[PDB]
Amino acid sequence: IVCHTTATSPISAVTCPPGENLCYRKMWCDAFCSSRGKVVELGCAATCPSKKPYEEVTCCSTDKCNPHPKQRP
Amino acid sequence: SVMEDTLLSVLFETYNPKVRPAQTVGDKVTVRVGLTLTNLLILNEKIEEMTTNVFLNLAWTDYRLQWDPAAYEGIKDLRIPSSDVWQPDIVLMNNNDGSFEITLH
Amino acid sequence: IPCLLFSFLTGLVFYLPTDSGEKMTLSISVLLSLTVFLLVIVELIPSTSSAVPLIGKYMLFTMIFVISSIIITVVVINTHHRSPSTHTMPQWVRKIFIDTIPNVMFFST
Amino acid sequence: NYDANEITMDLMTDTIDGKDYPIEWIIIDPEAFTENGEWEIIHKPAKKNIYPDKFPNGTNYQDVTFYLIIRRKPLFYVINFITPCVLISFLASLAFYLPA
Amino acid sequence: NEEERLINDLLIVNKYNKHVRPVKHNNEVVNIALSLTLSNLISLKETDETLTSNVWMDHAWYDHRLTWNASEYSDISILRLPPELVWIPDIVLQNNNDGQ
Ligand SMILES: *[C@@H]1O[C@H](CO)[C@@H](O[C@@H]2O[C@H](CO)[C@@H](O[C@@H]3O[C@H](CO[C@H]4O[C@H](CO[C@H]5O[C@H](CO)[C@@H](O)[C@H](O)[C@@H]5O[C@H]5O[C@H](CO)[C@@H](O)[C@H](O)[C@@H]5O)[C@@H](O)[C@H](O[C@H]5O[C@H](CO)[C@@H](O)[C@H](O)[C@@H]5O)[C@@H]4O)[C@@H](O)[C@H](O[C@H]4O[C@H](CO)[C@@H](O)[C@H](O)[C@@H]4O[C@H]4O[C@H](CO)[C@@H](O)[C@H](O)[C@@H]4O[C@H]4O[C@H](CO)[C@@H](O)[C@H](O)[C@@H]4O)[C@@H]3O)[C@H](O)[C@H]2NC(C)=O)[C@H](O)[C@H]1NC(C)=O
Ligand SMILES: *[C@@H]1O[C@H](CO)[C@@H](O)[C@H](O)[C@H]1NC(C)=O
Ligand SMILES: *[C@@H]1O[C@H](CO)[C@@H](O)[C@H](O)[C@H]1NC(C)=O
Repeated sequence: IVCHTTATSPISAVTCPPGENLCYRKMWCDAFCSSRGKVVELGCAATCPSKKPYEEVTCCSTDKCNPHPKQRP
Repeated sequence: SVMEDTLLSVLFETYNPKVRPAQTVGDKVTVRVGLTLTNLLILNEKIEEMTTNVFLNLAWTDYRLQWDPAAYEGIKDLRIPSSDVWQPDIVLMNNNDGSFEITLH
Repeated sequence: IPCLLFSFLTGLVFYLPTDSGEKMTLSISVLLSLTVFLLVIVELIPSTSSAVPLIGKYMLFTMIFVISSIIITVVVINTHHRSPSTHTMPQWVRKIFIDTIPNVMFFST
Repeated sequence: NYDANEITMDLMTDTIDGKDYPIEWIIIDPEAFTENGEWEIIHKPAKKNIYPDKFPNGTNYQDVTFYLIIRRKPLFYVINFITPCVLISFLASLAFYLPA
Repeated sequence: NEEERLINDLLIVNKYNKHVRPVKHNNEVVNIALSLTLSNLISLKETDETLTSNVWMDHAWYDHRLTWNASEYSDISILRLPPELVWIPDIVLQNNNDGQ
């Protein structure tokens, strides 16, 4: 699978290892949600990551579902 | 505002804030001293001290800071940093610390 | 360490016979010493409410231990001055504490 | 330093769904906030306050106030003040079972 | 560096005064939007009756004098400036205990 990840600077399209066949996208408002917007974590996960009252998780099994909201999959 | 800059440049050409305004040698400046209490914080009796948050309300007349508002787009009042005008050294004499002067300028 | 001493003394009052009017003296003075030690604990220990520390659990334990010792001490003292004129010994009292237990008490003498 | 006719203190606005909304609360990062060990935050409002008894010329007609309604965590006292005293007073009561 | 030319054309050339409100006429108001972020709540000493807080004030205002056509310069979309060069609204905590 190929996902977008914020584990690289800049954001890059990478090939997840074995077991991680899902592309995810966490987004939550931190102290700077007003100026900068929501945080954006991207990457690959084996099991879909857990969600919290403030987090907003998008979860796929397809290639490049998880672009930064200012980009297209 | 361009009229405010012009007016400030005019007023403060030869204005010295080290000098007490006496349009005529021998005059006295009239200072009105009021006090606004915002909170009586503490009256520690072990050290005989009294802590307050107050606004002083000072008023005086500086003959040098005059102008016709008709010449400056109707500017009838200016807000000017305190360090730029002459101000009297109105202080708390009966302090227990060594802080005579005010905190917020 | 002071808490250890106080807990040991708490357990210790139970070898003191009621004939000496000092069981309550001892237990209650252990309790007073532990209250003064709570007083110093409040000065040497964090005053936070996020969790009970280990010392706090131990302190509460020794305090409940002392207090239970005092309560059972009172019960013992009353069982001592339990006159026949007003109370009659039942069957279980002279069956357990007089015919069974004294026979399985080897450290007693 | 300025009167209400010279500057206007307002609350910051934000957007979610193409609509502007004011930030009527203190902002607190939900991950990077380490809760204090004695106080819990229940409410955290923010208000722009106008005092119409006063005049706009003047620095007392304006106020942006941020309120913290915080609740105490009652554990240090419950473990070190209330429980011991309660049980010791119970001892006093039980003193009536002690023969003279 | 394009910033060196710009920060000159704004502050020195155009004779920017930091002791003057950013208004064309002295009858308009400068709207200052301020929020508050609580980084951490340190204390609420009940004896001294004082809340201690680490907060981030977030001001926002328009200064028409700090304007520029980004294409006239290079495409400079943003600028950082020390507040000792630009006009700042001294928005203060009035209900403070210390002299801070
Ligand atoms: C006490 O409290 C503390 C705070 O409360 C707490 O701190 C936390 O500790 C944990 C564990 O120590 C931290 O978790 C780690 O965080 C790291 C940092 O993540 C940042 O950076 C990476 C990029 O990393 C590259 O670049 C950085 C910086 O330049 C280097 O330092 C790295 O070595 C690495 O460099 C390589 O790659 C570069 C190119 O990118 C090359 O140039 C270079 O030459 C090297 O090859 C980003 O990806 C991160 O972004 C992600 O996270 C942020 C938020 O953190 C998100 O915002 C963002 O969107 C991304 O999601 C971040 O920016 C991580 O690197 C580290 O990751 C490893 O571990 C996790 C799980 O633990 C794995 O998922 C991950 O794959 C990594 O595993 C690799 O690395 C580990 C060792 O790090 C190996 O064990 C493992 O086998 C695997 O190995 C491979 O890669 C290694 C390179 O990393 C390589 O060396 C190996 O040889 C092997 O090939 C992990 O997530 C956490 O950040 C701390 N938090 C804070 C706030 O500090 C502490 O734990 C507490 N302690 C106790 C006892 O309680
Ligand atoms: C402020 O406005 C009030 C009400 O119009 C007026 O009485 C007062 O004189 C004004 N103060 C100044 C300094 O102009
Ligand atoms: C900015 O400068 C470019 C270059 O001359 C010009 O084409 C453009 O119209 C300018 N924009 C504005 C808003 O003046």
